[PDB]
Amino acid sequence: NVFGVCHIFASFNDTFVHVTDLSGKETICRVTGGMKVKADRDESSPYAAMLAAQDVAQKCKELGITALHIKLRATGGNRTKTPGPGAQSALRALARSGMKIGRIEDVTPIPSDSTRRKGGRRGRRL
Amino acid sequence: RAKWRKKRMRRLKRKRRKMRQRSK
Amino acid sequence: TKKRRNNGRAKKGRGHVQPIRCTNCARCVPKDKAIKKFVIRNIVEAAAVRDISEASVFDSYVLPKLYVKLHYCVSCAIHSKVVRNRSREARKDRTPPP
Amino acid sequence: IVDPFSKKDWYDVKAPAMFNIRNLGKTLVTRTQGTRIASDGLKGRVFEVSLADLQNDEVAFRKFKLVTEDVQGKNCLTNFHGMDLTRDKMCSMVKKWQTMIEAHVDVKTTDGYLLRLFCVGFTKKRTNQIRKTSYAQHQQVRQIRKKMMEIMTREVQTNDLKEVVNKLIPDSVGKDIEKACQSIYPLHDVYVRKVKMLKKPKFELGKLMELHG
Amino acid sequence: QPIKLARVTKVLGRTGSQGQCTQVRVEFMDDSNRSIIRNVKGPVREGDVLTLLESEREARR
RNA sequence: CCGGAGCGAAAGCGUUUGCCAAGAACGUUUUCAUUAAUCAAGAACGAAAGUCGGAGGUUCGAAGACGAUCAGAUACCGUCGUAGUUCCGACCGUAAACGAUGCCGACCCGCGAUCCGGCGGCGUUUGACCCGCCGGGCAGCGUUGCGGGAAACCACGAGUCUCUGGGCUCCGGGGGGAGUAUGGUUGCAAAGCUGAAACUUAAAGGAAUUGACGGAAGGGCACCACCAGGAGUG
RNA sequence: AACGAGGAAUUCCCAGUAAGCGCAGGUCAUCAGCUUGCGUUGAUUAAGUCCCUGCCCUUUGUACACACCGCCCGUCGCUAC
Ligand SMILES: [Zn+2]
Repeated sequence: NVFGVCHIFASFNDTFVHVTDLSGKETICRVTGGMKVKADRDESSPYAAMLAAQDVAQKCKELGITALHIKLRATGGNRTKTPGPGAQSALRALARSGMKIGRIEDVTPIPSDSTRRKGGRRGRRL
Repeated sequence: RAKWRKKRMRRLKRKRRKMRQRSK
Repeated sequence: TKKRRNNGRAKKGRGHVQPIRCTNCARCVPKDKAIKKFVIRNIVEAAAVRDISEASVFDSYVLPKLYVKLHYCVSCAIHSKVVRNRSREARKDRTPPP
Repeated sequence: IVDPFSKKDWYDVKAPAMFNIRNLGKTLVTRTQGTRIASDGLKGRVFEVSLADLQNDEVAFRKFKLVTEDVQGKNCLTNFHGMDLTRDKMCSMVKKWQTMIEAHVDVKTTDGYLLRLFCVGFTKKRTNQIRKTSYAQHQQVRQIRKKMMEIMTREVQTNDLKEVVNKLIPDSVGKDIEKACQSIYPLHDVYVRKVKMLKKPKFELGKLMELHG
Repeated sequence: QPIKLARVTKVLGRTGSQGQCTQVRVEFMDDSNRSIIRNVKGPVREGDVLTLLESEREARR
């Protein structure tokens, strides 16, 4: 089995699935939900991430990638740490599309102590 | 908001000082 | 009138605590007044853990969990349904809900 | 126009022979086009692999970064670059109602390998303990951090990079600190969490073949 | 992949937004394995037979 | 990790290590021997913003531009960004600087925890944990239906108040006018401290209760709701 | 003549019920494309849910109490002190 590393930037307003080699140096294939939907409002929807990892499996099989290490990633830093809605739809679409998954681990950029986050002391009053 | 009654009062006192300063 | 004996925070014997930021609104909330919520959930959902299990190249691999420490302000901890408005006598129950 | 993957050839990444397996996977890079040789990119890559992918009967939360340093015959050779625990297992060891004493040293081995090893230990609640909180005093915190910084340097200074790696794959350093701190306050999860390599010495291929031999 | 058949063994309760789905656990008949639960739509009682096209997922709610 | 835990007169204070001189509590058959308590006048300190003079300006972000929404947004939302936010010195002395509760002292309930020190007791473990006790410290619960209060609530008393007197300082006298005017005074300025009157007004306000309401939460109900469809309207 | 099972939407109903069919009464000198009844033929689907839209109860908040069709703030404009 040709092991790989799959970087899933599961955040809000967009969902990224980035498949690279074992070192993460060369990008084998990467797509976004906006590449499959007409309106950018449906980017964070799990249906867009469902179509994203689907065609990725073909590009992984065409080049020879069979297994993919899951590297789940949220926005991190000052912003939220919980991954977006595409964290599970893209992960399930990867295994269901005839691939292999192994050694799942999430890498979210959590800071020891960040700077002042966007929005004042009163917070985003939406 | 009682704080803006204090904001407008400090703004009115500051204008009364400029009127009283030009009468020196 | 004073609604809570502790004024809605855990400041006893102190004059000022370090304010932290919320999660869903990014509001400066004191450390003792923050609505702590230690979320520990699996990386893969229970509805999709079986698809990842059969696709695992190993025999028995326990899926890790998402250990997230969330902070909520009073205005958001209620909108997000983390905490509710309890009765006058029910507010004194400091026991965590089961 | 043309698919860039047509000029990409696969290289089998390897590892030091002190582990249980050398085959770590496959990498990819474009072939030599002009002056830019394909070796100009496969000599600086880093592979972050876990211990269960390196060892056969060890834990899976200890990840090891292996930087590439030489390519010999369509295969890419690697060497130690840095250890780091998983994000999830690190957030699980930290618990409430107990003191957390961290420590970090930056000392080099017998060779010019400057290593920065990070160790983290937590105190342990006694079995017959009725008190909820197990809090050691501030001076009791210092004594625990003293032994944590002293053993990280002593065990890494009397050996070269090859031997300390074999002492790094298990928790050999973490188990002795808990026994040392027990004389003052019992600890629970004494663990070396991260190893950072800041500066790299003038590498000799003679010592590389001695490890991989 | 070969098709597998199963008999309804127990009804759990109504699921779905409108309550049209009925969570019902099934059990294979030919080979005694994978006594997994499935989601059924319509009137379901004890003793029915569901021709499961797959045997991989639970699909709770 | 970090807690209704500690420390400090407060504001305030949590990465490592080092340096520097303080502090409570406890220990004491040490020492001094009433040297006190509270304190007009006077002074140190005092979050943040602001101000003057340098460095640095990541992020955030007054102002400001622009993007959206609306009948209209000079806002919330979004991009960007000055001052500012960061550090250095001199100012400013203002906060819901709140425990909205001065300091000292006596007396006046109980229990379980917690913090530091001391004391004596089966044990476990090479101080840790266990059972207590004495002294202060942050607090909590229970009873306040041994009291107090308009009540909410109060043993960090808000108890020992017509059965009124332990000591002392500050301060309030219906709501507005108004922390305004004026004078003095401080300040680079913004402003700080001190502080009126004319005039106007029969209420303002506190606590609690029942209704109503919420764009609050929870639960429940009906083919004038939907699901599943079936008729027909448009 | 338009109307080829009919736009976005929308009404009704789960048993002799919906619907189809026709009758009779009320209105009425003359009249039923209406309505109140009546019998006739006779199903589809469902023996459910807060999903949606309407609804009461409890908790909670209030400066509301001829009660959210509530109350109330400032600028501007008029007059008087
Ligand atoms: Zn907040």
